[PDB]
Amino acid sequence: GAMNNTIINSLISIKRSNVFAVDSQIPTLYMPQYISLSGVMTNDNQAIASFEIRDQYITALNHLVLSLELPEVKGMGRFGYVPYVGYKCINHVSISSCNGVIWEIEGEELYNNCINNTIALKHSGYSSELNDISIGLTPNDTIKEPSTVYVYIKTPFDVEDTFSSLKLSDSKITVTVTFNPVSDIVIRDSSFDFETFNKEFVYVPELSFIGYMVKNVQIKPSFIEKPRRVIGQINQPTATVTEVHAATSLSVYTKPYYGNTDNKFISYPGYSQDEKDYIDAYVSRLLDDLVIVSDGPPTGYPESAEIVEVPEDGIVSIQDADVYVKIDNVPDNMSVYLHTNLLMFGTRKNSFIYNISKKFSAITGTYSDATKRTIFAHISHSINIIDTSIPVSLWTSQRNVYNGDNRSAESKAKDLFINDPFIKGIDFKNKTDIISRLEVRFGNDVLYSENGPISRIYNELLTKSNNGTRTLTFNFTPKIFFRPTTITANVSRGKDKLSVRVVYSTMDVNHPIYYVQKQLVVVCNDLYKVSYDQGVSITKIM
Amino acid sequence: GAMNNTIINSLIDSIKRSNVFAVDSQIPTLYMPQYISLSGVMTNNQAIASFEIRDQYITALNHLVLSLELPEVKGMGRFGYVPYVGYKCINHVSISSCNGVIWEIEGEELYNNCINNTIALKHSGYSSELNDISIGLTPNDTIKEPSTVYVYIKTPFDVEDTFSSLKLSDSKITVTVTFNPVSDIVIRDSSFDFETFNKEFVYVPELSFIGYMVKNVQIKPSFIEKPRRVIGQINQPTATVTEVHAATSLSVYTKPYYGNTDNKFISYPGYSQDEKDYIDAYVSRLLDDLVIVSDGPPTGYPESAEIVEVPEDGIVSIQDADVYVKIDNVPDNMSVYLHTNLLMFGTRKNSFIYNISKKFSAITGTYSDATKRTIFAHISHSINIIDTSIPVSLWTSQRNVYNGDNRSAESKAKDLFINDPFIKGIDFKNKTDIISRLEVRFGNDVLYSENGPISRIYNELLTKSNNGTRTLTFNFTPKIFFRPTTITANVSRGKDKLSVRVVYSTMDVNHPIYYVQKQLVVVCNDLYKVSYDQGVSITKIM
Amino acid sequence: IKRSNVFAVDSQIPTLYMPQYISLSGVMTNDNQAIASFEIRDQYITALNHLVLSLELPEVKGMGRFGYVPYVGYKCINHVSISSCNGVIWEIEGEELYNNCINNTIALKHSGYSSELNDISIGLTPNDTIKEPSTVYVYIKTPFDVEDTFSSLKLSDSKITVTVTFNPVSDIVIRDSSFDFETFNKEFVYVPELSFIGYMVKNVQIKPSFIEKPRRVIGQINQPTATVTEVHAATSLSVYTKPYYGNTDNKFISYPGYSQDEKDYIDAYVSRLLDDLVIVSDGPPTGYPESAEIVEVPEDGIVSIQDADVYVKIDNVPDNMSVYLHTNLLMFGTRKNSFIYNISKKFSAITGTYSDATKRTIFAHISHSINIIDTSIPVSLWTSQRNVYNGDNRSAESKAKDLFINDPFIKGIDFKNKTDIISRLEVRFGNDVLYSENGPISRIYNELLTKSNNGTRTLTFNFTPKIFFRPTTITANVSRGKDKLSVRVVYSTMDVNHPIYYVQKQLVVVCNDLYKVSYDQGVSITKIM
Ligand SMILES: CO[C@H]1/C=C/O[C@@]2(C)Oc3c(C)c(O)c4c(O)c(c5c(nc6cc(C)ccn65)c4c3C2=O)NC(=O)/C(C)=C\C=C\[C@H](C)[C@H](O)[C@@H](C)[C@@H](O)[C@@H](C)[C@H](OC(C)=O)[C@@H]1C
Repeated sequence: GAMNNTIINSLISIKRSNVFAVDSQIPTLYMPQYISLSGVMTNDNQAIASFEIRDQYITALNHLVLSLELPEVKGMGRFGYVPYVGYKCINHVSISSCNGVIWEIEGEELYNNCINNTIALKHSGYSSELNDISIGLTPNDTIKEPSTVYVYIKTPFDVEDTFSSLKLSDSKITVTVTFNPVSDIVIRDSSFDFETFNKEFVYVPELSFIGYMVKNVQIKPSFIEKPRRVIGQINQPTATVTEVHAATSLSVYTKPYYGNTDNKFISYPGYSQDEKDYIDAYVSRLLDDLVIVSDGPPTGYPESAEIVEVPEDGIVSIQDADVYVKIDNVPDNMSVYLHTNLLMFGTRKNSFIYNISKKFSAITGTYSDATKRTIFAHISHSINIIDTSIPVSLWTSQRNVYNGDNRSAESKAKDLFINDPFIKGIDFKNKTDIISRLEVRFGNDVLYSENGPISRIYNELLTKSNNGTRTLTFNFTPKIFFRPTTITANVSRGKDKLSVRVVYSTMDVNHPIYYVQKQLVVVCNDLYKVSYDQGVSITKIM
Repeated sequence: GAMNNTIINSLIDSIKRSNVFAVDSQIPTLYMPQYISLSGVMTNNQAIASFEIRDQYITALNHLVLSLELPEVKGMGRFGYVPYVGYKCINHVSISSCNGVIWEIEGEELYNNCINNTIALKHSGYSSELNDISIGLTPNDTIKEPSTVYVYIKTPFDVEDTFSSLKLSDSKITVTVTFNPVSDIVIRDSSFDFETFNKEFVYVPELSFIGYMVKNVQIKPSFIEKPRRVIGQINQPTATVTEVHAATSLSVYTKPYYGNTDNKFISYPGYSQDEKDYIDAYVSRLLDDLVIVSDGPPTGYPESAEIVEVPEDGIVSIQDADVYVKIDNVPDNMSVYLHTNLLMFGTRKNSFIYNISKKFSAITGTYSDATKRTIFAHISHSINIIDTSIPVSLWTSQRNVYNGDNRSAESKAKDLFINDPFIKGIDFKNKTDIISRLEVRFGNDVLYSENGPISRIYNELLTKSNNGTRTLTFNFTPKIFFRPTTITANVSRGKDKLSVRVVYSTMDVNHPIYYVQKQLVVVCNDLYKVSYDQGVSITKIM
Repeated sequence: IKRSNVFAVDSQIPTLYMPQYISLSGVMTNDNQAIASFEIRDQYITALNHLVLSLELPEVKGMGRFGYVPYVGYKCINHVSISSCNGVIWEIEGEELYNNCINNTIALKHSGYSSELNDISIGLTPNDTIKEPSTVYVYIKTPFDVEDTFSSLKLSDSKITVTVTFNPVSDIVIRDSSFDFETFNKEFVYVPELSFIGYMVKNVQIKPSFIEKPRRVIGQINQPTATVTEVHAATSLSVYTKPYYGNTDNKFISYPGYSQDEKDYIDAYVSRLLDDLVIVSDGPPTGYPESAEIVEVPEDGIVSIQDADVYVKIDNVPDNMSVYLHTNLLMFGTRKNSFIYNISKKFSAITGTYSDATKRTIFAHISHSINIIDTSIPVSLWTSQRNVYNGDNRSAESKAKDLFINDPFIKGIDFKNKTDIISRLEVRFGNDVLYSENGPISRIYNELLTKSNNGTRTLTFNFTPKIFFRPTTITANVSRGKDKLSVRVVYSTMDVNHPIYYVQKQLVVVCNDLYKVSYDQGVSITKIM
């Protein structure tokens, strides 16, 4: 009939496993409930939220979600939230019992664990409404409407759902959330009254979790991976994690330190977070001053600026670099001018110069008589992600022989303070790999060494993530159903620590990014045993 | 050698260890799969397709895929299919045996179950060829070329492939598919001859499934989740699901009711389905009438229209709202005009007014002498997804004291009839969350209550979906291999019904969306036991 | 009542092991095809999985247009073979490895998918840098990765040799005539390094496993049949089409670069044609063949090319100049009294503004009917013997901008594999019809079951969980002649006056044969029969 004759003839003693039917096992009798709790706020006057979970009927819990009520932002100036605002709010999270800390994570590490989860990232705050830079005109004008963001606190209790869930029978569980200053989660200009905003802003958190009421629970001991972070000394290529006895993994990455700067940047693309989006935003900001259509030489620029009239030929020569500038519908009384030194950096008076005007090759557009502006059609340039990641301070630094920032006062007023706590590398997109070589030593012996980021490639492949780190995985054994595979220590032979040594690729000293400080971050996942005898407790595997 | 000495020494016995590097290859049940396609029996007012599966060699089946041959669309006017046309075709699907209905789903619920599946959605019809609004010029001009769409009928028999598959214990399985009217799956204008199209259109279905010929099948009873929806009365914040005895989940969402309207809308973005795409399409449609370049006052607009000449400063004042309009290359004989009341709403003669022209702040462009039209460069506006989702009827409703629709006859002729059966909320993107509070009661007692959509956040996280609903999950136990965890009823205490009560957000009476009728939809997944003794049969768990 | 514990689990003690990421430099050998050999012999390397081949791409200096094919790393691979002293354990053809990784976005990005690598860069001076040196990572997906440590290739004190055969550099490069490929081909050398996750296992308990080995068969040019012989235990059978560009110079009018969407391919083509399609000139335009029919646009704006009307309106046109439309830019016809495929007719509206400063036409909006097929027509077919007309009426400037595309993994008849050219599929086991279809329902099931947007007409026989079970296979009957799989397709009929009708097709049939992995006295595989 419907089945082909060749198949029916091929089919129509050996022990065979049933693949078409299964005995439906009766599970443990339980009832789940989505429980939300309001916390206790406390105040370096850091904001701390405490959530106490104690209920006879709450037998187990998993899937922690922290909601945050972002207030209405009213006033004058430019304002916007950092992408994934909710995760950036978190400085530290700790789940503890009467016997102490059961599990804890640093804000950045929780974000790193959720970077592959698109849904969790969108929930935490990723919209044009939240992340684009909105402007307030009147002192009562609404810049940002109030919104609620949801931060998924990924814990090891979620790995195998009910099986991995944190059991809390006859024990009090306290979820403590430490918040980063509101400065970190906000991108604003000088016009914005941050002083008042910081005073008026208050974190409004509410912890939600999936609670389980289990009838006659059969609690058995489990294993947990607890992350440990070590941040090296400023620009130092070495960091050491002490007392390493049973580690499942070791992650190594770099972070920029903007202490020597005012955290002000020329441009920000807002919601659009692609590398091209960052570059286009920068080009757009520079173009206002780069090509000027004026009646006689342009005014409102520093004496230091070298604004040159574009010849009939269209080509302007800034040293070896040629810039083709051709604007249409230019009035008979006006000429086309090019700012030949918009941003320039040099450590010596007659040496190499890093000039941003030289990074442009062709600028075409049409002058609008109605709006008295220049509408740019096509731009041919060599601007990179690093250029957009240079803090304004480094252009006007003492290392610079030249003035540095030759932009108009109008353009300089549009600069934005960016204090994102989770920036990696030396650029906003973490594009540039500054680690030339990695060395990992377990005790005094070399555990691993690499010249290329092959550990990052394996991390990206194995975790199915596009934003991985140089990670050394020691556990390839299935989680929850097995005791994780760990590096075994030998205290007697001094093999009880992990020492990381990197070799940073050095930059040109005449390039402003050379002066961006670096920090080596080393993350270690230590193995602990969860014991439930007389309350919940953890014990370090040694 | 290749392995580091520190590792070699660390390893080079007493404890019992599970083999993680090898496994005993289990011999499976002897079977042979086959992709079987069947032509059905068409019945009619609603189109019904019946597919009879009766074969001794077809032991089990799963993965139902319904194919649909869409005809060539010839004639005059604007025409396009709704996105994911194939799913929108479906009104109801039912898999039944001689012992009755085994499993059934409402068209919208099948779509909601597949909303996270990008592949299944693309297969059902998501292309510029199908969804963009094409125009026919001559009565024989081809608007749409014939195409075939594939609708994946996701059933509980697919969860664990061969293990979950529907077994055919020498029984006749009848797959019944009820189709929605062709009006629902089509977006057209007044120019399109729908009358003839509706008469000429016929659903051409073909049911495909993966059939399995199993040698010596060992059938065991299984469990199934059957969905049951309840739609509450027009503009009512309550709905009750009766005879709830064993439920695995409960979903709650809103649907708009467009009965009081002609289902006509000003704009549609076509294939491009982003929120910005919907907004841009609307702005584009309004701009034709909003800014006019004419020799003297513009003509072809109602007497009710207040078209004002743009002054030398460029700013036009519509009450408190200021509109900056500056067009380049305007001929000496012509002037720039702004329609100050393109679309307006009001309930009283001298109260608040919702004017779409006020929603604009800046309009810049250049007049093209060659095409005699205005090419808009940049638009600064406050137009939202709700504005685009307002049916034209509401602008010209009796409630409105003003005329309402002050557009040109040209613009009004371009309006499109949208009858998508799966619209949620009050806008085309289901952006606006109109549920301010949710209350779910099991009898007299409150089972669950929320002020924020935390149940929607959990649904989105747990299902890895970007388009979730406020869902209460009671079953966190692995499917197929276990009896699902259900909310247990108490008939004696009157706890055998689920009552849902919402608190809708209060809107302004001078805003046309206030008059968009709402309907509360509550979906319940009831647990049933699949019995194979003397044919396939289902029994409600009570 | 007896209940299964769903809230707790006995944490099983695993096999004592220690993993290590091991990288190895190979031995290069030279139809003078480049071959890299990697010898893995270590007493302490007990097992291995997750093979990643790194490639150091050199600095490209010189003149002309140059760019790498998307996912350059995968396209470099012609064949990969993992073998022991007992012979080949597992092997795959370059295209099949790519097809197995097409659903993996991460692996694809690693192999080379960037604006830096895939956009078409231009070199102006003989020392100008076209492309900066870069390193690409190719994930060699093997059956040893399916269940991580459980599926891993065990090395029972045996020598494992990973052999990688490389495709010519011509395949992975998109270049113009201006680019000195002759010198580039001589100077280019593949620089590979094989990485894998090695495992040192204390007291390993090796048990025999099962492996699926892919076998492809390519049919003769324009033959709708292909047969896979000695089929005894197959888990799946994939059927697809590949274009053959032997009868062409592999030159194409346009390429979109990094932007790989269907619209991106179309927009790139429209952009290339627009330079010649609408001309603003002082008197009739020059520099075009005599065959070209460039017509002046009337005051009305509408130009009539037969039944097709083209609205052309350019702003700020000088008083001494007029707007001209090329009414036959690219045309094809088999007879002088037949239907004509004219690319100029595929346009309905062209609007723009003439820039006096740059002496150029800046196009604002284009209304056209150009498709993915149009963008996939090799230039050779426009100037084909079958065409009674000239064919390519473009300027010499436009013709010089054409790019040589030799991507080895092109499927169907278009660059996006959009057009389905199989009207009917017939699969025969022996001489009896095993499966037959009129629609690509096997492709729909493949796309659904594998969660891939780029599937093939695949017949899956194994729906049993991998590694933990012996795979379900189509059982053969040699006595009844049922020991071969014969595929017969019916190609979808195309119009003879459309240039794409002349694209030579090749039927590709892939069979996954079941083998048993034996570890007694070294690693060995045995074909299940
Ligand atoms: C969701 O499907 C599950 C099925 C449960 O019901 C049973 C009765 O049917 C099985 C089928 C059909 C199987 O193929 C296996 C299986 O291959 C199996 C299993 C199973 N149960 C196990 C329990 C433990 C403690 C360890 C290993 N286990 C197992 C089970 C069952 O327990 N595992 C093994 O045989 C081997 C050799 C190794 C380890 C495999 C890891 C531990 C699993 O893949 C694990 C991560 C997990 O996915 C599974 C244990 C699954 O269980 C859960 C809760 O996730 C099962 C595949």
